[PDB]
Amino acid sequence: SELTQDPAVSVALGQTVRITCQGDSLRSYYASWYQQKPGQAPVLVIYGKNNRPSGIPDRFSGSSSGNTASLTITGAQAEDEADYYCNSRDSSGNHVVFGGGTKLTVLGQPKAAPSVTLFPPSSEELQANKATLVCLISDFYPGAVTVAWKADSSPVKAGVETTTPSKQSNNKYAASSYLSLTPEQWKSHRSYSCQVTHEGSTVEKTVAPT
Amino acid sequence: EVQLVESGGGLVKPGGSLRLSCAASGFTFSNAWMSWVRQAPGKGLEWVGRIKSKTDGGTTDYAAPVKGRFTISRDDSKNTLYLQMNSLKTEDTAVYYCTTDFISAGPWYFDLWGRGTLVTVSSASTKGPSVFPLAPGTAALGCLVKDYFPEPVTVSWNSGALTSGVHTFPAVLQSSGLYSLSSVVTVPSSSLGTQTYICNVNHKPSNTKVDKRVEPK
Amino acid sequence: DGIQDSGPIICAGPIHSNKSADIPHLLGYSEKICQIDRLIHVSSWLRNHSQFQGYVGQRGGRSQVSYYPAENSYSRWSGLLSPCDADWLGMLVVKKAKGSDMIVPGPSYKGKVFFERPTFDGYVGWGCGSGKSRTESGELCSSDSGTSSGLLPSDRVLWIGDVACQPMTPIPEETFLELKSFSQSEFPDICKIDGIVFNQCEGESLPQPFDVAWMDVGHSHKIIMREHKTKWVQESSSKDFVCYKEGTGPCSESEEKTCKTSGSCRGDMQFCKVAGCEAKCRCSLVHKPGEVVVSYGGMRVRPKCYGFSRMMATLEVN
Ligand SMILES: *[C@@H]1O[C@H](CO)[C@@H](O[C@@H]2O[C@H](CO)[C@@H](O[C@H]3O[C@H](CO)[C@@H](O)[C@H](O)[C@@H]3O)[C@H](O)[C@H]2NC(C)=O)[C@H](O)[C@H]1NC(C)=O
Ligand SMILES: *[C@@H]1O[C@H](CO)[C@@H](O[C@@H]2O[C@H](CO)[C@@H](O)[C@H](O)[C@H]2NC(C)=O)[C@H](O)[C@H]1NC(C)=O
Repeated sequence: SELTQDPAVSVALGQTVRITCQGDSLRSYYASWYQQKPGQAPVLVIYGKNNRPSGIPDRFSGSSSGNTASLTITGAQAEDEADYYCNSRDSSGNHVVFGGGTKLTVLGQPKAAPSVTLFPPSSEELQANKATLVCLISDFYPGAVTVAWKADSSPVKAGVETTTPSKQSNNKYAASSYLSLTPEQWKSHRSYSCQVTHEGSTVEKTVAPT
Repeated sequence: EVQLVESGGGLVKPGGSLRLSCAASGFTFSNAWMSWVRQAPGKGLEWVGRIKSKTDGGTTDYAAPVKGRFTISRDDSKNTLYLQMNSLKTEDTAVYYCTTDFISAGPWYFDLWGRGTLVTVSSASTKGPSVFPLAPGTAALGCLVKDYFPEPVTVSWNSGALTSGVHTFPAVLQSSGLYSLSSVVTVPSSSLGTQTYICNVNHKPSNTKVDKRVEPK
Repeated sequence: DGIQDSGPIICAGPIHSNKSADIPHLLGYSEKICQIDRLIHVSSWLRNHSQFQGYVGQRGGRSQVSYYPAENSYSRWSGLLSPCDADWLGMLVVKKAKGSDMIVPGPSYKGKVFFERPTFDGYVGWGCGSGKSRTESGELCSSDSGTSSGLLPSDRVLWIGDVACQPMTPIPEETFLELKSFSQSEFPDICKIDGIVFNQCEGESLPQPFDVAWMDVGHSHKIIMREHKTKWVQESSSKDFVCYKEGTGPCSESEEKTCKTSGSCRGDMQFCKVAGCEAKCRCSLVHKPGEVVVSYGGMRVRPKCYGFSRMMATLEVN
């Protein structure tokens, strides 16, 4: 039988949030709780009646009541932004059931501007009759950027693919954009630039065939 | 030193077969219940099944969506858990984790996880990548790994000696359906030519291995 | 007092360092309650009866013990005593399991180092030696690498049932016999509970799990009940207060005797009202709904333990 969680919940930096899991198994049996950050394996944080694995600070705590189990996080930090799963056994004891997950957003994080890096078409790649502009964008928050590309100062709208921002180990974001050109248009212009706007402010960098 | 390592992940055709294994170390594997837990891209954790220790009957249990096509087994003599996957569907595309209860004893208290192995069920073909050098108070240099499928590509620097300043970015999924990623290591502009940096690219799905050297051009 | 408590009665969970440390005998009431908080009584039980080395309750203490069922009322008040607690205070004995003591289905036993349950005629505890823990069925102790430190978390301890134990008002034998008869009339098809004759039968089925309310009033076995009323009386006697020398821990026996008999110490509002007041030692109310008084079969008694828990029963065969 199933564990129901809310899909999403927010908390202000330093404040307390409580994530609840509901299911009939929880009347007899304890839940356990997992924190999963993107690109990482789940980490167990609470099990049984409020037991913490070693290395889990007591800011995470567990409770149960009736057919509900709850995970409570005091003094929320940016490092707590994660998906939180509850689990338990089913009625028979022959299976393990996970809740659907709750995405925890932590509000009030400090805004950071993006450090931008631009690489030109590698010379080995120019032996292969292809050219790709490699614009890396790192260390920004929040994780939402717009990218624009320039052939001298003209809007380059074909052959560009940007990633969705992803969270780094330092709880800031990273992204890339790639403009691909035939080595003609790389040399048909003296000036290329990748122009990155983050919260109304645009950082820019430029490379040249020189 | 207590750890679980999954392997066997890769690209498989729809309807195909694939065996995952999980290698355990640092503890008495025979005493452990071993579970598989998977996560399709962007979705929730889903328990696949488990095999109990012989002490508790060594029996198996499976989630309903994989019953009949998936079989779990263990070889205690080689410290290894297995997941035989048959009749694979595209929604079986997931990262697969093996896990156990090591210190938090109890059938569903998973405190020990492997890092997971990606299984891609798709009609597309594996493609190995083109690897290109990227040349420069501080200095920015790296490799750009172009046009591969599927994930992942592991990038190291100087066989793993150059461990700091390294920023391997997440890959872009091009409209072509192929992936590309760049890895950049910050070094001083300052031993530019005195020291060699070689980036080691590895694409296990295509058995590609490319060590490529950096210099200022 | 009456307010539900999420924490220890007096002492924060133990951070042991030496698995070979001695378990001192402490004479003071609050000293004993501090040990109860830290699960030092369950550790002592396991050393004596299972040749276990070290402790259970490392870092977590008594308020991180596991219960079956997980939905448990009396654990919400830290001051209500469990059977193991009452054992440490000398009010009852949690006995070592014999092979004939039936292990009830339902609890999740895998990995536990200790568990206990009330039985029809007492309280039984099951332990494991060093480096071992219970199998899924609870029947054996198998080798377990996770226990190597001998400083084990509270989750390795399982207490079965919703149970509160307290100083009782002893009753005459004739009162027990009348209670027993009313109990027999409410469960007339039951033959044996936990291997003890309850009703005379010729045929009987095999033992099956059996969830029941019960009270322990002394004498030869428990009184199981269906229709009964309970009421909680708040009491303020000396067992209702604990005494802490803040900085050091629980007050010593002689310091506690002085505060509770001579009115020369500090404490909360109720302790000053009943005992009198003036660093120093301070005494305050423990958290519980009070003492449980049970109405059953026309009588009213104050039992030693009351609760709802799982036993093994056999039914009559026609
Ligand atoms: C595990 O075994 C322990 C003994 O090996 C036992 O400790 C003993 O407990 C008794 C009863 O509480 C104490 O008895 C007497 O202690 C003082 C004398 O020093 C008297 O003033 C008291 O009235 C009491 O009669 C023993 O002192 C104590 N022995 C030691 C060495 O500490 C534990 O109680 C046993 N564990 C369990 C769970 O029963
Ligand atoms: C753990 O504690 C015990 C007892 O508190 C220590 O054993 C004592 O060791 C000293 C000298 O090392 C002896 O004088 C005592 O007679 C011993 N007592 C007992 C009961 O054995 C033990 O050394 C401690 N271990 C540590 C601190 O690592």
